[PDB]
This record gives sequence, structure tokens and C-alpha cells, in this order.
Amino acid sequence: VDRSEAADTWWGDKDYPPSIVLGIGKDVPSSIFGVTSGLAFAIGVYCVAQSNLVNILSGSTVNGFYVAGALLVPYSWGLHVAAWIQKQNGK
Amino acid sequence: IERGSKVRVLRPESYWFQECGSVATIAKGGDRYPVVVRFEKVNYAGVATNNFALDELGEVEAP
Amino acid sequence: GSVDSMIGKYSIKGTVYDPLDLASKYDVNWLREAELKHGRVCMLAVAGFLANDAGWGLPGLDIKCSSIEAHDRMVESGHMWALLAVVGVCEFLHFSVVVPKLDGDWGDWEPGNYGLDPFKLDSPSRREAELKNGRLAMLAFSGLVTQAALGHAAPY
Amino acid sequence: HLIADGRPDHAGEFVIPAFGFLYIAGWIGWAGRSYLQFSKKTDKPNENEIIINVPVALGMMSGAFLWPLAAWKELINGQLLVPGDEVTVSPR
Amino acid sequence: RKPLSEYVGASQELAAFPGGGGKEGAAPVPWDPLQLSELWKVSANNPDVAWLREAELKHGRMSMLAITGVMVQSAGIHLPGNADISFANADWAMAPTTLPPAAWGQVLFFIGLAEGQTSAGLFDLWLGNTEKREPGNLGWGTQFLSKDKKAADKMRLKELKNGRLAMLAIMGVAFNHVIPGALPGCMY
Amino acid sequence: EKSQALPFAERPAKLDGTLVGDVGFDPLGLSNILPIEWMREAELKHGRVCMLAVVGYIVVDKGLRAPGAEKLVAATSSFTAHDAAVQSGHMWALLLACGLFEIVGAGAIASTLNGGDRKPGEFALTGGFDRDAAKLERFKLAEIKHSRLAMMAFSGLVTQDALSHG
Amino acid sequence: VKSQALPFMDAPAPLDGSMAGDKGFDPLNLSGSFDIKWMREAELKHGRVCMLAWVGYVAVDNGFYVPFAPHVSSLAAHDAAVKAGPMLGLLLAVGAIEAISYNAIAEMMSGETDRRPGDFYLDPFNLCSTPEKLESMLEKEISHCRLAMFAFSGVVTQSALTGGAFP
Ligand code: CLA
Ligand SMILES: CC(=O)O[C@H]1CC(C)(C)C(=C=C/C(C)=C/C=C/C(C)=C/C=C/C=C(C)/C=C/C=C(\C)C(=O)C[C@@]23O[C@]2(C)C[C@@H](O)CC3(C)C)[C@](C)(O)C1
Ligand SMILES: CC1=C(C#C/C(C)=C/C=C/C(C)=C/C=C/C=C(C)/C=C/C=C(C)/C=C/[C@@]23O[C@]2(C)C[C@@H](O)CC3(C)C)C(C)(C)C[C@H](O)C1
Repeated sequence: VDRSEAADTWWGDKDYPPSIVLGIGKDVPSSIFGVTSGLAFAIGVYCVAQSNLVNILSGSTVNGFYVAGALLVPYSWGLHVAAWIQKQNGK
Repeated sequence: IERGSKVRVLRPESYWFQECGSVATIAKGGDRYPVVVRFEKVNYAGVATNNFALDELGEVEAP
Repeated sequence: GSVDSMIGKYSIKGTVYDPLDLASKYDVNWLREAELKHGRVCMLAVAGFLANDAGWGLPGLDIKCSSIEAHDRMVESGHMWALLAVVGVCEFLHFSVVVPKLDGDWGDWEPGNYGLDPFKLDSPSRREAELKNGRLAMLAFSGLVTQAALGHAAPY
Repeated sequence: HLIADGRPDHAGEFVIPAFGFLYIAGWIGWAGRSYLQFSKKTDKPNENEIIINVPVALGMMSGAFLWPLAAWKELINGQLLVPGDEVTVSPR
Repeated sequence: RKPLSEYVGASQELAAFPGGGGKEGAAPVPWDPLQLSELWKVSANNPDVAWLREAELKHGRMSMLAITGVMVQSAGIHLPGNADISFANADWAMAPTTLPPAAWGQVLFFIGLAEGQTSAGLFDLWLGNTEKREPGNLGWGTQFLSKDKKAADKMRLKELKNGRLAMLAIMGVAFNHVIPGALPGCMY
Repeated sequence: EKSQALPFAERPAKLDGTLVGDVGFDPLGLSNILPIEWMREAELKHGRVCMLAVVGYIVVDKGLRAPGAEKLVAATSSFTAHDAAVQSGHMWALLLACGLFEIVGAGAIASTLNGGDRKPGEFALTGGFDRDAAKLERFKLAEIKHSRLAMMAFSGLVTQDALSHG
Repeated sequence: VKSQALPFMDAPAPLDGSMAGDKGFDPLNLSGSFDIKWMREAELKHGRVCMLAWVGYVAVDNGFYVPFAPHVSSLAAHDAAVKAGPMLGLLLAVGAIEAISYNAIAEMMSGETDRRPGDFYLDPFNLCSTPEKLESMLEKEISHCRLAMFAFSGVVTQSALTGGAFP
């Protein structure tokens, strides 16, 4: 990326971001964003609880699937901010 | 703005920037800074007077 | 909405019984509605007190107890919870119809007219009898509970 | 060893002395500010700054006892914090 | 911005004396010794009276549900149970400490969803812009408000008074549960 | 004016007779809060689920079994067939089929909420009965009445079977 | 338009009869949601992998082997080949092609090249000469891609379930 090849993403004069900030997901609807964010939050919190709260983590018990699903919790935050942005942009 | 009026200085480099001063004299033609604003807050040099243009002053109270 | 244009005055003398002048201090339609509901509840309550003390049956029931101390034991058993649920549903319907109306405009609801008229037994004299019997039921049930809770029981 | 963590068992170590000092320092600053507000309107504020008008200075010092209500009143009326659009500022 | 005087919060209890002039539970003027409603004039950082009323109604509603829960739970009333869950606990402070997480995990996260889905334009309320949002008007059962202005104001005033009273009650029991001896004569 | 089902209670704002089976019955006013198309799709779905559920319950209780279901080793009272079938793992097949159809259901409800003009519950699965619009309206009102009956019918059936514990 | 295979709704915007195998089947708007060139390349890649997977699974289960093989059923053949080693060599060999595919996808989606998804210009005998041949073979390829996806899913699930013979 250079100075020239960069989208006009400033939105200080407006009430919501342009959808272009979402990049590859600039067209996925707010419904999909919200549903995926909710599923991601539920699955990730389930994974974290099953990994460290319901069970005690250890060298012989660390689970790759739970570890990977934990990363869906921040993805859930991003998806919910995205859902709000697309709802405000009208998609 | 008007002689005997209280005017807020808007010159960025002034010691009295965003502060009030009493206008004592406005000159005719000539001077690029016709207004003569008199203050009571001496600057670092010690002077309490300076010449300003009409655009560098904003009236707050009239005579 | 005034006490004067209502059924339930003194029968023979015809005057309104409001010595303390409480009709003007609150929505008169609310007064009529709550009077009718209190009278009906106390009619049912004194009838049920008399029946349960008599030992009149209760279809499908298990336990036998005197009505004075029946409340705690049926609460423990769990029938009064179901009675509470049914009463709550009915009184939530009455909530929905009446509350949006206190200190307001009773659109047409005639205080006390729940439309529960399948047999077509409505009449003005019967409304007067309803009110009088309800009030006397209130006083009589007061006497019943106060006397039963102090020993004295049976026919009292 | 004085325990300054906010537990009320050890309030007397810091919390009560802290409130006492805060009240006293507020009294001091309010007396100073109110006397300055008086002096700025005097015909010779520069000379009043050196030569204190003691009869009214005593009055301001006495009246600063109720500073928390007086400062709140000036805050609400908007006569405490001058708008910054009216304070000298150096060229950024 | 809409001033405090147009809000349904006046209480006759404060203006209850010779010359008070209050009627129908409402004083002629609102109560604000520390003029926190009018603090927005000093700066926009503060919330407007719209936000303050929203927060007041939220606190009142939560406190009323809270004190009702405290009373009923301490009275011994409890729900049915299974081998997984037991709702039998009189201490209202540790009652949630002793029920399965789905239980309190469904209380939370649904309170969390509703508080957040109903909240739209609350920052406009902070900036005192009630263009399409009445404070406290989540839309839950708004049909039961009387169409008459007088009756509607009376009902909202009753709500506000009960909320304030329950906030005082719930915090009294809280502040005598912790720091014992705050509220004298408290049952809990 | 006043509700057809509740002449003492005012008509809800949204309920106006556009949706078949409307008699203005909504004391709680949840219609005014939720979109209404979602609600009527939910009503159709609940109705269809309970309509099929009553038939499945009665045929399984009577003695009818599916091809090979005799080895599912249920108590044959349906009452346990749920536990037996999830233990045997065949209800996961039902879950997969229902999710396969519910992907399309989500797409369809999203379409009609977006503006596709699909009526709620429409899926073009008609058995050649969309020939006449009046007949289609009559059948839709039949389906909604049967739904309203079948929800409570299944409720009563399962509750009575549970009280029997047979 | 009003979609085929869902005759009670309309196909999402990308589906307009532009590409092969466009039966108007995308109820969730999941290709109007994200660029359909990536979707088509993913579909094609899945299909090719599953074609090769099914035919290799069937061949190994029937008895087709290499000059040095563990000579094991195709289910455990993964573990046997990994423990032997050459599976990792296959990983490197396909990783080279996949890095070149990273490049190709980037140019195709950016617009530096007019590349169709899943088009590496592998045409030794010019079997797609005229456009009619092009769409006919693309249609056949996509139909086989989907069918082989299903075929390998069924084969591998059934084999992991019962552990029986070829079928
Ligand atoms: C009239 C009293 C007065 C008041 C109301 C304030 C107020 C303030 N000063 Mg202080 N200041 C004062 C006098 C006063 N100053 C004097 C005389 C000096 C010169 C030594 C300073 C030097 C000074 C500095 C260098 C700084 C402040 C700062 C501040 C701020 C923080 C408070 C603090 O930490 O004070 C600190 C207090 C002192 C350093 C000593 C104060 C001196 C005495 C004890 C008080 C004067 C009382 C006066 C004699 C009263 C006469 C009234 C009577 C006739 C009725 C605040 C705006 C700080 C700031 O900008 O924060 C944002 C900061 O950096 N002040
Ligand atoms: C859902 C839907 O669609 O529609 C619904 C939604 C909608 C609109 C919200 C509806 C509503 C209204 C609802 C739900 C209202 C609920 C109201 C509720 C729950 C109100 C409690 C008050 C409690 C107080 C004031 C307690 C004081 C307590 C005090 C002052 C005490 O002294 C307590 C005490 O402990 C101390 C401090 C000392 C101890 O010694 C013991 C005692 C006991 C003395 C409708 C109409 O239902 C329709
Ligand atoms: C007022 C009011 C309401 C209310 C109310 C409340 C709280 C209502 C409560 C009602 C309740 C609790 C009603 C119980 C009845 C029990 C019966 C009929 C038992 C008969 C039992 C009989 C006749 C027994 C007979 C026998 O013993 C005999 C004689 C001799 C034996 O040989 C045979 C047997 C054993 C069988 C509404 C309506 C809900 C809403 C409205 O808004 C306001």
C-alpha cells in the first residue's frame, strides 16, 4: 500500500463508518454478521470454559480445538461491531 | 472596531491573544493596522499598547 | 363518573352512604370496580370457609384440615400455587382491561361488567342484590376469620 | 505502620486527616480567589495585590468557610471556569 | 435542550409543609440542591437530564426487582429443583453463588442482551437529544399508559417514587449486609 | 375500534386483517414489538411441527414402526422413543435433515423480511393447489386454524402421557 | 431472477447465468455476501480434490499400489504413508502448487489478470477450443465436482464407520 492506493475511510463528519472499512466483508449483511458473532461468542466461551474453567489445563489435556475456538471470541467482537456498522450503512 | 470599545485580540502571535483591550484610536488610510488597542496587562517587553488591524479584533462590549 | 348515578345506594332512604366523603378523593369507577371484586371474593371466601370447615369434599383432594390452618399446609402441598397461577392469569386480564384506566377514562367498561353472561341473567335488581350480598359477605367473612382464629368454631 | 488503603478500620490514619486538609486547603484557595476577584475590579488592582485591603481580606477569609457550596454555586452559574476562548494561548 | 421542569419527578413529600403548594404527589418545582441536571451548561462532557432520567428509571426498576427478590428469597420461597440444581438458599447475598451456571448464566447474558438491544440513542440522551427516544421508554408494555396526560404523569410519578424508595431499601439492606449495623432493625 | 375476539379490548395497531386468521387477539401487544412476518412464519412453523408431532406420537403409540425401527428397542410407547433414538444416534439424522431444510427456511424468512413478497410459510411445495387465489386463501386459513388447534392438542397429549408415565 | 431450485425466492445478485453450473441455488445470500470468484475457485478446488480422493480411495481399496507400499487398506493408508514419509513429500509438492495458487488468486481477484476461477490453462489437447466446448466442459466439470464431493464424503464416512471392503 502507498499513499495514493488507499481507500477514503475517514468518517469524522458522519455518524457511522463506511462499509469499506470491513474490507472482504464489505457486502456480507448485518444479519449474517450478527448471527455469526453470536454463534462465535457462544462457541468460544464454551471452548474456554471447557478448557480452563470446567477442566484444569495441563500438558496432557490442552485441546487444540478448544484453543482454536477460543480465538472466535475476539472474532465475535469484531463481527458484532461489523453487524452494527452494516445495520447503520443499510445492508 | 470603535473607539472606546472593548475588543478581543485575535492575532495569534500577540501577547494579548484571546484577551480584551480598550481601543484608543483608529487612524485614517495609511496604516495597515489602524486601530490602537490599549491594555492593562504589560507584555514581556513592558508595553501595554499595540496597533492592530480591524480583522485582528472582535468587539465584546461597545462604548 | 359519579357516585350519584350508580347502583348501590341505601335502599329505602335512597341517600348515598359516604360520611367521610371518600367518593371525591378517588376515581369513583375504580371504587365501584373494587367494591364489586371485594364483594365477590368475600362471597366465595366465606362459602369456601364454610364448606371446608364442614368437610364438604374437594374432587381429587388428598388432605383433610380445618380452614383456619389450611393455608400453610396447602401452600406446602402445592395446590394453592396452582390456584395462585389461575387467579394471576385472570387478574392479569383484569389488570390489562382496568389499569390502563385508573384516574383516566373508562371507555365504556361498566365497572364490574366482565361480559361473563352466557345465561342472560342480568338485571338491575339483581345487580343491587349482588352489591348488597357482596358487602355483607365482606363483613361476614371478617367475622368468620376473626372468630375462627380465636378458638370458637363449628357453626360458630 | 500506617495502612492507607481505604479500610475504615484505619480511617484515622489518612482518610480523616485527608478530609481535614482538603477542607483547609479549599478554604485557603477560595479566600485567595475571591480576594483576587474583588481586587481585579478595584481602580488600582496592581497596588491592591501588594497592599492587601485587610478589612475585606478578613471578610473573604471568613466567608471562605463555606467554599464547597460557594464553588459549586459559581460552577453552576458559570462564573468559575472562564471560557478558554478567552485565555491567552501561545501560538500552537 | 428540554429542561428539568418538564420531567415527571416532582415529589410532594419534599414540598409538604405550610406554603409548600404541592398536590397529587407532585411538588410545584423539582428537587435539585446540587444542580446536577443543569451541569451540562458548564460542559458537554456531563450527561443531560434525559440520560439522568434514563439512569434513574433503570436504577429504580433494577432496585425494585432486586428488593422483591431479596424479600421473597429470604422468606424461604424457592423453585422446584433437580439433582443438578438446588434453589434452596435463604442468604440473598450468596444465593447466586449456589446455582448452576446455566441458571445464572441465562439470567446474565440475557439481561446483557436486553440491556444493549433496548439501548439505542442513549448517547443522544447524554447529549440531550430526545428526537426519537423518551428516557425510560424501552417500549415494554407502553400500551397500558393512560392516554390522558394527567393520568400518564401520575403513573410515571408513581413509578419514579417506587423506584427511588426501592433503591433506598435495597442499598440499605446491602450496606447492612456489608458494614453491619447500617440500617437499624433490618430483617436481613 | 375494538378487538373481534376481545370487544372490551382495543384493536392492536399492526393486526389489521391482512394476515389470515386475524381477530385482533393480542392483550400483551408483542406484535407491536416484533416484526410480524417473523411472528407469522413462527406460527406456521410451530403449527406444522405440532401437527406432524401429534400424528407421529399417536402412530408410534398405536404400534406402527418404521422400516427397521423394530430394532431401535424402544419401549414402543414413544414416551421413551426419544431417549432410545438419541442414544442410538438416529435423531442426529433428523437434526441434520431439519437443519438442511432450515437453511432454506432462514433464507426464505430473510427474503420476505427483506421485501421478496413471499408470504410467511410459503415454500412452493404446493400439491397443485395454488390454481385459484381464493382457494389458496381458504386453505391458508384452514392451516392457521389447524395450527392453533394442533399446538394445544400436542400440549395436552404430551402432558397427559407424562402424567400417566406409561 | 426468481431462482431455480428455490422457486419461492430470487437468486442472489452474482447468480445471473454467468458461470457454469448456475442452477440459482444460494438461499442465504452467501455469495452476494462475498466475492463469488473466490467461491467458485473454492468449489472447483474442493471438487478436484474429491475426484482425486474418491478414485484413489477406490483404487487403493481394490488393490492398486506403488512399487513400495505398506500394502494396507486405504483407511489406515494415511497413517501408514505418513509414518513411511512420502506423504510429507506430497505435502511439499502440493504446497508449491498452492503458493503459485496464492499468486494466481491474488491477481485474479485484484484484476491484474482476466483469470477465471479454477483456470490454470491446462489444455494439452485443446479440448476447449470453441466457446460452446468451453461452457459444455465447464458444466460437466462442475457437475462432476459436486458429485465427487458427495461421493468421497460418503465413501470416507462409510469406511470410517464399518471398515469393510471397497463398497
Ligand atoms: C491565591 C491563591 C492561589 C490559588 C487559588 C492557586 C491555584 C492553583 N495553583 Mg497556585 N500558586 C499561587 C497561588 C495560588 N494558586 C502562588 C502565590 C504561586 C507562586 C508560588 C503559585 C504557583 C503555582 C504553580 C507553580 C502551580 C500552581 C498550580 C495551581 C493549581 C493547582 C493547585 C495547587 O497545587 O496549588 C499549588 C500551591 C502552591 C505551589 C503554593 C501556594 C501558595 C500559598 C500557600 C497560597 C496563596 C494564598 C494567598 C496568600 C491568599 C491571599 C488572600 C487573602 C488576602 C484574603 C491551581 C490553579 C499548579 C497548576 O498549574 O496546576 C494545574 C502549578 O503548577 N500554582
Ligand atoms: C412483559 C410485557 O410484555 O409486559 C409487562 C411489562 C411491564 C410494562 C414492565 C409491566 C409491569 C410492571 C411490573 C413488572 C412491575 C413490578 C413492580 C415491582 C416488582 C415493584 C416492587 C417495589 C418494591 C418496593 C418499592 C420496595 C420497598 C421496600 C422497602 C421500603 C422496605 O422497607 C424493605 C425492607 O427490607 C427493608 C429495607 C427492611 C427490612 O426490615 C424488611 C423490609 C421488607 C421492611 C406489565 C404491566 O406487567 C406488562
Ligand atoms: C372473585 C374473582 C375471582 C376469584 C377467585 C378465587 C380466589 C376463587 C377460588 C375458587 C375455588 C378455590 C373454588 C373451589 C370450588 C370447589 C368446589 C366446587 C367443590 C365442591 C365439592 C363438593 C360439592 C363435594 C361434595 C361431597 O362432600 C359431599 C357433599 C358428600 C360426599 O358424599 C361426596 C363429596 C365428597 C364429593 C375470579 C373469578 C378468579 C376473577 C375475578 O376477577 C374476581
